[PDB]
Amino acid sequence: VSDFEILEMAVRELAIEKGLFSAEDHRVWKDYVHTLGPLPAARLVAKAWLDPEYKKLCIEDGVEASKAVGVNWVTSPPTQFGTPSDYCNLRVLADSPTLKHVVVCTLCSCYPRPILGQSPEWYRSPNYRRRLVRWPRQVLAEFGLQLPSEVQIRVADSNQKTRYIVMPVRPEGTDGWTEDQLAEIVTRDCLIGVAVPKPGITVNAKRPVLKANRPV
Amino acid sequence: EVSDFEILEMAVRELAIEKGLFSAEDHRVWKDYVHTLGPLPAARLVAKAWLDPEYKKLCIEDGVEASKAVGVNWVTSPPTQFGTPSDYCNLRVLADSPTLKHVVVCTLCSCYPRPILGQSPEWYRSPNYRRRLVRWPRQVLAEFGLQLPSEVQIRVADSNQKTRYIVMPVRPEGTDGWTEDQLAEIVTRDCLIGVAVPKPGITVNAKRPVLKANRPV
Amino acid sequence: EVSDFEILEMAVRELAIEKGLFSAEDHRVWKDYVHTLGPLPAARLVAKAWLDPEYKKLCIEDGVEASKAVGVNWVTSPPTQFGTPSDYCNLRVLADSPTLKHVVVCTLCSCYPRPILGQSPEWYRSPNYRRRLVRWPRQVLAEFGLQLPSEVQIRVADSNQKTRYIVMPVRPEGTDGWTEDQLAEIVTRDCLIGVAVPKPGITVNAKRPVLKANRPV
Amino acid sequence: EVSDFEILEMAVRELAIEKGLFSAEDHRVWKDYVHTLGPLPAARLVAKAWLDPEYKKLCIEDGVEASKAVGVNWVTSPPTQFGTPSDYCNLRVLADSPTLKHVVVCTLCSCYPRPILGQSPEWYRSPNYRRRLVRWPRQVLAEFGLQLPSEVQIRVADSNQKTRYIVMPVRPEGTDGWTEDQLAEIVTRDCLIGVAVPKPGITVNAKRPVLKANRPVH
Amino acid sequence: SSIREEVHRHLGTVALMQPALHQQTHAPAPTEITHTLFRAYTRVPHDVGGEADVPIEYHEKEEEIWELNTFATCECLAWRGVWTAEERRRKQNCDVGQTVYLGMPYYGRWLLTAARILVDKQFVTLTELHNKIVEMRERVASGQGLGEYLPP
Amino acid sequence: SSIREEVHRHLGTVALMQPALHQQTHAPAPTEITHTLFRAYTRVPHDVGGEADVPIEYHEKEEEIWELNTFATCECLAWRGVWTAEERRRKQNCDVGQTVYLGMPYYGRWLLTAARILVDKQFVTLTELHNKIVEMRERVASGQGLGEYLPPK
Amino acid sequence: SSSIREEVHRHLGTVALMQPALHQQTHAPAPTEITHTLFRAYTRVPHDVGGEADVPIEYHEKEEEIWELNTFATCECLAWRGVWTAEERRRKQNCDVGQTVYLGMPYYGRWLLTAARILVDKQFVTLTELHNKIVEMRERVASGQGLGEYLPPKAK
Amino acid sequence: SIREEVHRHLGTVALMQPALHQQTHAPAPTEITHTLFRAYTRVPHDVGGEADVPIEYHEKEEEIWELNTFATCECLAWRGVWTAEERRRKQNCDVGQTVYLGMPYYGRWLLTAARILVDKQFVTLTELHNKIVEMRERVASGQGLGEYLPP
Amino acid sequence: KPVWDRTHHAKMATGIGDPQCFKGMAGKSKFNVGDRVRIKDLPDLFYTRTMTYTRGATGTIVRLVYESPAAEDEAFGNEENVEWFYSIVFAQKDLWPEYSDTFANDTLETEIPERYLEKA
Amino acid sequence: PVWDRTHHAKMATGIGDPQCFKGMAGKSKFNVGDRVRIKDLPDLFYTRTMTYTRGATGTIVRLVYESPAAEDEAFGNEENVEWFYSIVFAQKDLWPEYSDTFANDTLETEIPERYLEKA
Amino acid sequence: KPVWDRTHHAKMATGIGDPQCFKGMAGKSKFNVGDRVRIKDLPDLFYTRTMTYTRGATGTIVRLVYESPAAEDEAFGNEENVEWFYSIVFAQKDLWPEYSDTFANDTLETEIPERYLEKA
Amino acid sequence: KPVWDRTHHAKMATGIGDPQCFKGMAGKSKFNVGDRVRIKDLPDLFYTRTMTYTRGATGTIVRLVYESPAAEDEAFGNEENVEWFYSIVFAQKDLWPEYSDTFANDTLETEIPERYLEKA
Ligand SMILES: OC[C@H]1O[C@@H](O)[C@H](O)[C@@H](O)[C@@H]1O
Ligand SMILES: OC[C@H]1O[C@](O)(CO)[C@@H](O)[C@@H]1O
Ligand SMILES: OC[C@H]1O[C@](O)(CO)[C@@H](O)[C@@H]1O
Ligand SMILES: OC[C@H]1O[C@](O)(CO)[C@@H](O)[C@@H]1O
Ligand SMILES: [Co+3]
Ligand SMILES: [Co+3]
Ligand SMILES: [Co+3]
Ligand SMILES: [Co+3]
Repeated sequence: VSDFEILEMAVRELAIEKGLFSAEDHRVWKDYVHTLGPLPAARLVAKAWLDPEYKKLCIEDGVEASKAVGVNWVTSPPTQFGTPSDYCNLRVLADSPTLKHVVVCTLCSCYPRPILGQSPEWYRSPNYRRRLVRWPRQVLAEFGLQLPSEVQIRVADSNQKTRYIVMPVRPEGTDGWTEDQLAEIVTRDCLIGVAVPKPGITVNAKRPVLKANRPV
Repeated sequence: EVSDFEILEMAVRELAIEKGLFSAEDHRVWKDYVHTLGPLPAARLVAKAWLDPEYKKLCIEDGVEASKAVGVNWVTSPPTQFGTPSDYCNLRVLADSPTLKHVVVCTLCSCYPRPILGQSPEWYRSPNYRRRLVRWPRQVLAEFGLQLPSEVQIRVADSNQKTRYIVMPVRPEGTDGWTEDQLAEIVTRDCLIGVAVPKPGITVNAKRPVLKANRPV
Repeated sequence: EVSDFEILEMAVRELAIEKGLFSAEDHRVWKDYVHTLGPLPAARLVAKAWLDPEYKKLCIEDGVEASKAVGVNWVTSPPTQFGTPSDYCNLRVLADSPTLKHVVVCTLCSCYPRPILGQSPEWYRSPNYRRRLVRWPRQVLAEFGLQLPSEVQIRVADSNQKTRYIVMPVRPEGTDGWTEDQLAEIVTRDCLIGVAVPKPGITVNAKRPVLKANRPV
Repeated sequence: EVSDFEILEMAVRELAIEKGLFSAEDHRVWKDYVHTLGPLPAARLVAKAWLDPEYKKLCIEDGVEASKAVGVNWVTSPPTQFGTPSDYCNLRVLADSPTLKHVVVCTLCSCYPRPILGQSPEWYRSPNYRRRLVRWPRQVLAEFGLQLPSEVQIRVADSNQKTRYIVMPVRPEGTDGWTEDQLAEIVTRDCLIGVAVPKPGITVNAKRPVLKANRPVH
Repeated sequence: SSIREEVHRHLGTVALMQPALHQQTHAPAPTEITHTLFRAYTRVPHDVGGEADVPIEYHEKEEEIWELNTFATCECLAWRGVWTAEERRRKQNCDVGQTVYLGMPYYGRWLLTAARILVDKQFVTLTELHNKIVEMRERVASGQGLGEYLPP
Repeated sequence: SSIREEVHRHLGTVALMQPALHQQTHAPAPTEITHTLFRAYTRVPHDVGGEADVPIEYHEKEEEIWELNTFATCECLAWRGVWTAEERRRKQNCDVGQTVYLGMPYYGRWLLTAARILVDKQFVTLTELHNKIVEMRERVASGQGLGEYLPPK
Repeated sequence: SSSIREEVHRHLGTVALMQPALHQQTHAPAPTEITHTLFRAYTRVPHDVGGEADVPIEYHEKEEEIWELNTFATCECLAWRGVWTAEERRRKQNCDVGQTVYLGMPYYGRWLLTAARILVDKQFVTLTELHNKIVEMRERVASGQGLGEYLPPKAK
Repeated sequence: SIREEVHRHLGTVALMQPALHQQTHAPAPTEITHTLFRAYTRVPHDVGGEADVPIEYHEKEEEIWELNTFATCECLAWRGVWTAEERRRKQNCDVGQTVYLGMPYYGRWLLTAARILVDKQFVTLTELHNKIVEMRERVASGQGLGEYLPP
Repeated sequence: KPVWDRTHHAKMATGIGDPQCFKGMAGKSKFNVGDRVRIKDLPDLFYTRTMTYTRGATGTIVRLVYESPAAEDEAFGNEENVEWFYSIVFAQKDLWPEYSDTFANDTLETEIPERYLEKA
Repeated sequence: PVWDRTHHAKMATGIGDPQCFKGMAGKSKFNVGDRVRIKDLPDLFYTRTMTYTRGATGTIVRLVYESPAAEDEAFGNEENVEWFYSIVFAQKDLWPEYSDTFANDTLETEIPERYLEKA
Repeated sequence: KPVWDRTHHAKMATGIGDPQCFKGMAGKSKFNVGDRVRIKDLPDLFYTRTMTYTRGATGTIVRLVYESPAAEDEAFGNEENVEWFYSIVFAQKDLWPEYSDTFANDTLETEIPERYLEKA
Repeated sequence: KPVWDRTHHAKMATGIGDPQCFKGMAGKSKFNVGDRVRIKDLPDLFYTRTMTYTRGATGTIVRLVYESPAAEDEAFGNEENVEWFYSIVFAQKDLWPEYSDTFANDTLETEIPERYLEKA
């Protein structure tokens, strides 16, 4: 076992011994995290593409809009007051023919976990956090995304209590598609903003995967 | 304030002349030759190519022969009569098209088509440009303010042996009926390196910070 | 120009006083106390020990009690009436002999017997001294100009907990019949730290570079 | 299983021989010559000096001439018959005394009196020793376990040009009536460099860590 | 390609040899600290936006069981009132200091800080923490296992 | 001697060019942290005894007025129960972390830590400290003077 | 504010100096400490940097120093007159100078040092003549006599 | 053992010693002071007087290739390819600061022996490159390599 | 020994949320949507969530997002003061000197509490 | 959340530190003359028992006083008090390279009881 | 003792040029335009003008540019041997593992002497 | 191509030695045993065997060791000029500012060719 595993066990046992939180609390939180994923966010985008009134709601009040996909930022988490770290102020950023958003937390790794799941390893990297706000077009190009020079690329830095998800513009080639079909192409990367939805692409672009010493 | 470099420059030059390696006249002649260099002939070659498809074909196949039409003979224009020792005599003109856009670098140093283009920019000589352009050209070009469609082939030319290159950009819209002089005017040094494309109304390289010399001319 | 440190010092002191953590009088009183500190009492303790075998025994066994004889009561001399917060109340006097020579350091910081010796030297606080003395004492002492027979036990004392030390060097030759005042005069701060030994005629620490402050008193 | 260094050594040697720069016999002859070198002759020179005042004077004034008495001729002993190309022919013997003690280094590299002493120690060649000895000799010597009175003149000799040095330490106590062989036995390589002094009963350099080679001689 | 692999290892290795004027700092005097250096030393480590960096091929990383447990512990400590997430961020991304901030792993900092809040708010003494670490190591050494990390 | 001064400046300058294998660390994964590195990173910064270092010509240093004031402030805070000296040492010589520990001055750490205890024990809010710093800088810039450091103009 | 933005940018550049690293000084390591990877890296030809990672920098133009124009002319004249070919110059100038000088000194500084180098390596001048010429040149400057087009004489 | 871990730790923390690390990427002439000019242009073998730490000095067992390299260098001198002074200048100075301290003592002796063959044109660089390829192939084909590896 | 109130936050936020639980506590906002504001370079000792890259730059307020204690206070256990938070949009060219005119419309949006804002 | 700023002064005034903790550690586990080895206890966050002493054996030469361990005092925990010992180590036992020429050199420093085990 | 011939190059190249002066000295070219070739990783000790980033990569010959001594020889004053130089085009994805599929047509063109080439 | 004379050194030194083979080629020495001399800080570009730590210091000549070309010339194949070499003794305190007065008699002896010496 590693020094990290030894310390994790020590901290957890001490916290429980001192009654700070219980063994059941810890299991309750892990179970909650296990229920998280990018699907609710993708469904919100698909619904917005199919309902103009809902799209307006998404843009003006992300917290209220989130309820439509079953994620109540206040009552869904075990706390019943939103997760301690993600808070309760989701904002949905709507791309348009003249505007394209991409998100980062330069101070750390702030991410809309309740509606999107856990953050990618690269999103947490000092590298992404240093570069995206200053050279967004270059970083996006590395990710394989380029937009016209006149289009406004907006980088959103999640530094306070607001968390964001990007609502990309609906791509060509999806006429008559159902909500399920549309949601399927809105990947995690599209919701962060480093990729845009494309018919036929239903998973994040393949990238090197660094293996853990002891994963689940 | 005379620097160690100025002391050494003088020492080397005086010793070379004293030992008869090269003459005082040779040195003046080379400096004067370099003073005549610049981007105008290369810009004129591009304008002439845009204005004559047959000359353009010659430029693409035989840059050395084409260069003669703008007054730059790679063999006889230099004082040596065998081309400059460092730039050699094999100029190649790279023709951009709606599906191909070129940009040049010398990753090993600073190789540049001096006879037809003048001296290389400070940034062109930087370890930074030499490390990055060959690998992240779209990112570097974006920094310069140039973006091309993703389907367009961006080709980076690394000037590592005896060939020197100049880029012949695609003629921009808004120039119907223009004269050779008008067209040549918008083909800047940066366009000939490939970090910028010609635009009507733009007749000078994009403004950048200029680091001052301790003792310029 | 006032520095970032001076700005912050004032900010911290003003806030502490405004919040009633300590009074303006407290701060003055402490500065006054520090101003009265120096190496003279410790030097007198050594001289008295050299001149009185029974007092020397006391110094070695109970430094705190011995210190009272030179006017420094570790508990009551400081303004707190419970000893200084940082120097505590457990002074130990290390007695050199013909077979033992001590030198002191605080590898963890700069722990020093301030009540009886004054403020620590800049070099004593240095990461350099703190890294090297405990491992290469013979070499560090040699740099200071001090060398001892190879058979003599050099003992480095690391003041890491609540004990503070002063070194009682052996009385040097050439001081026959000297008064307490004469003997105390050659026991410098450096002798009390252990990087130097007392010598007739030498009444000041060895001269070394002095780094000037931007704004001293 | 063969290193880049071994690959290059072979390439250089074969190329040199192919081009007629030197022959395989030349190379074998040099390796054999070096293999015969050691500190014995220098130790014997010191012992002889301790027993003969006139020879000691010769050692101090003309090391090259003195070396001949112990069988090492700086000009004719090496295969070249013009001295080794790298050690030259100007040996100087530095005589310690009750008021003077010498220690040697080559701050620019590793210059050492190979003909009379053998190959240099790994540490003698280190940037560390070359940086520190000339400036903090007493501290460096103390690390080696040697200390001298503060009033004694410690002299560091930096072998930067064509002169090479060996140190003639003072004869220690406890050797009364000893023979030349007995005296030479305690003059180790370290004593001849100056980082140690001779002591009765000590006939080998002080033990220190030995870094092993990847492929030493079998 | 074995050659391409060697080429890429080479490009990464020469970076280690990039020349620099390396000035070690050993408790410089106040007169050696300019306002520029003062601001840089007293910076909050987590504020890196805008700093120059190179292009890296971004990778995903598989989650360690201990990372998932650390995350849950940190949120549970907040859920139950030991701290708010902001207190955690300040302690975890700033108080740890420049060296640990970039030298250790992301979750390593989360974990160290979880241990830290227990001690700073006196819920456990440092002695209890040190003793517990000894206990965990002994549990492993004696073959009694360690939670889901190592079976008995 | 101007030449000797240049020689000594040279010996000091070449140290900057000492070759090294310089590995920047950018939040490495747990798999890149060995036990040896874990112990080194989680070390208590003040524990330097035994570490190799070079010989330096030790110097004395004149005391800055602000250093004397900082020392008095730290002892007064302890005298009046805000902290014990051990709490100060832990915060000052260890909690500051490796970089600040050796990059900043001795008394700079004492002072930063005095400010730190005021905030950590909530005797002042960080906002009050930030505001006080702003006010102090304005005081200096206006010609109003700054204690014994600068007389009113 | 322009002054505030200037301090912000100075800050972003300054913190780079403090980037943590595992800094391993190398002091003539034994052969057993040299891997093939290290051997290839140490014996690399310095000028071959294409593909190495680097950061974005705001590219600048730089005015030409009189000494740089003179150095360039000297190097081409030496080649014109057969002292060397440009390839010999590149090899000596961009590679033989070694890693440290290659990136620590200026572009034209290397051109100039190498021009001095070819004079000595091909024995057109002895190192002694070069050292002596430098000493004499410095004296010219120090005396008030002036230095060609770099410094005029001090007058009356 | 605990002491072994203690000493490994003392050595490891040196890697973390804080510094103001200024990478140099072909600075302009205006960024080179006389002090830096002298430091960059000095000959690397001149280290006397530079500060360094105490190290526990060790002896080192000789590699067979080191013995051969030494013999090769002296034989090249014996036979007039160079004098020892020409070797020192090329070996301890021309190699440059980085290689001077980054590579091993005999590694420099060897690289320089190869260097003199090429610089004085006794062999072309192509012949040297070809010979290196030959040695590697001899090893790969099981033909051995002198006394370093039997067939 | 000090006692920590471990029930305060949950009692205040349960069923309401954070930052919803601070709603109305900041009083009247000093700025409005559309206002141009410059970021004050307030001291950043110990903690700040107003990035150095924004100091001294001017942007446009596009939304009053919510009310909350400033992180500078919340991170040290001080929640007595609540202030308005604003989402501000900056032109990239105003942050980075080298930004290209070719990408003339690019922007950066981030949140800053009222204490850091001053009318441009 | 209130801090008691009078506790220390009330306890130590007219007495001193560490005098104010006298008698609180009970019976000492070791005596002058005992050989003890330093246990390598975890040092996360804080310790005043130098890394250079871990695993080394020394001789107790004095029971200096009683006091809370610094590991506790530095975090505001003074409920437990233990004996502190001054220990002398032979330099050769700390530094592998120490010269036999200086065979009598030593290092003396203080360590609380928790770090000691009889050798 | 060594005497350097300072007139050789000028006498051979005057009125002709470099590399024109080496024309015809390489004999028949080993490869032709259109051929796919892989770059051999030849030893690079002391000097090379065949960038490390190209080693082991495969490209297409698009032009036989000229004949000349290899720089590896010319740089050391050895011009006895002359060989063909080729301009080769590499797909960026074949050089850099991380190159994006989005920019699938990007390339790099550079020159390499015959000695480094082998039929792919 | 240039021709290197590989027999010169051996023909000159065989049966005599180095530096013995240069004896008498320097003419009359400029200095003598006992003279105090200061070390000139001559340019060290490319090569020098007169350590930087000695520049500007004054020492005492204790021996005229031999005659030989200066290393600065010999290392570049130039042996036409021969000069006197001197062994010089420096007081350690004159080299290192920090040297302790306790070790008042310590010295450093090294060799320096005539070109670096000037009457003190
Ligand atoms: O006089 C010179 C001779 O001396 C003998 O001792 C050696 O064995 C011979 O190899 C050498 O030629
Ligand atoms: O209180 C104002 C809030 O209400 C909305 O306009 C509608 O729910 C939100 O987006 C905003 O945060
Ligand atoms: O400051 C660097 C150190 O090296 C010198 O400059 C030259 O030896 C010394 O005087 C100084 O102590
Ligand atoms: O001026 C120097 C340049 O580099 C930085 O300091 C750091 O990336 C920039 O903000 C600035 O523009
Ligand atoms: Co975050
Ligand atoms: Co080039
Ligand atoms: Co201390
Ligand atoms: Co040598």
